Amino acid sequence: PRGSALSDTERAQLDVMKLLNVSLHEMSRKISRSRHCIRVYLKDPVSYGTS
DNA sequence: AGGGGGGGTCCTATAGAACTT
DNA sequence: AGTTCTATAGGACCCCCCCT
Repeated sequence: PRGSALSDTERAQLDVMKLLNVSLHEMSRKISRSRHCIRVYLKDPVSYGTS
């Protein structure tokens, strides 16, 4: 895609951050990733990588 | 028309795998 | 090293707030 897929770490952060109720926008800033990936992934982290 | 904050959409090249030399 | 492939990351464009 336009960028690399999410690393286990990145996705790991994302999981915690969500737990912390961080905002999408802050999340991106935090790990320098588009809201887009972040969004999609959190909507279903499992399904990520299933293609 | 900016900076900051929150949230969408959705086009579109390309990551990265599978393959072929 | 090149090919060929397509689901997907980027980020464009949108909505709404308030302000050194």
